[PDB]
Amino acid sequence: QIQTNYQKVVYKFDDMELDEQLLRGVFGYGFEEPSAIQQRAIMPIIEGHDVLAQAQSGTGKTGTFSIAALQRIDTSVKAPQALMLAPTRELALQIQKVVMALAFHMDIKVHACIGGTSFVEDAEGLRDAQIVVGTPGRVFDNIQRRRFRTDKIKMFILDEADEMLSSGFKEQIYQIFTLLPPTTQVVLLSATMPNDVLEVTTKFMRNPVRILV
Repeated sequence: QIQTNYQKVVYKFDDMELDEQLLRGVFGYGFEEPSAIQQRAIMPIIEGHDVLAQAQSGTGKTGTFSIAALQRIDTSVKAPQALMLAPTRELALQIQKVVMALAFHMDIKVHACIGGTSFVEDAEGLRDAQIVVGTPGRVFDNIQRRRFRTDKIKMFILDEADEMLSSGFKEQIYQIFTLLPPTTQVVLLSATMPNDVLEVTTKFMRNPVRILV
């Protein structure tokens, strides 16, 4: 069914060497055993590889990168380390809901960079929030406004990449790449793999792990 260039599969969260607090979040949220994409996509992300994974919206996909990002987060460092992008505010808010639930036993702040936030709450949340989830436009407007510190960023997650691009966010996304440290891990999830998505993959990914179909 699935196709990957990564040859290690993990069928139980207990074998992923997750952080104790994180593991409690995973079971506490209702996760029992990893889904098919999770058994294949979680460890490569946790490990630093750029990742291209074809997956439809849902508890499996979102869990994949939310679980993986929380594991890479250094709880002490109170600054953005992971940046998640989603097609819309609602999708962004949903990701926040999930990540915060998986992080219920960890000291981690998740700020949503979307529309409706005054310049105040925006700057206060973006400063010490180790995980920032939002939409291309709001996120870029903040950087172009110099209200988003990216020097501590480690990973860049593009959720539902095909929908983001089909919405005319290529420019924001591309410009966002430039404002991130060269060393940042890149993760892209998309239900479909159209030209535009492949383009971004070859453009910003370094011999990435590929989980197709």
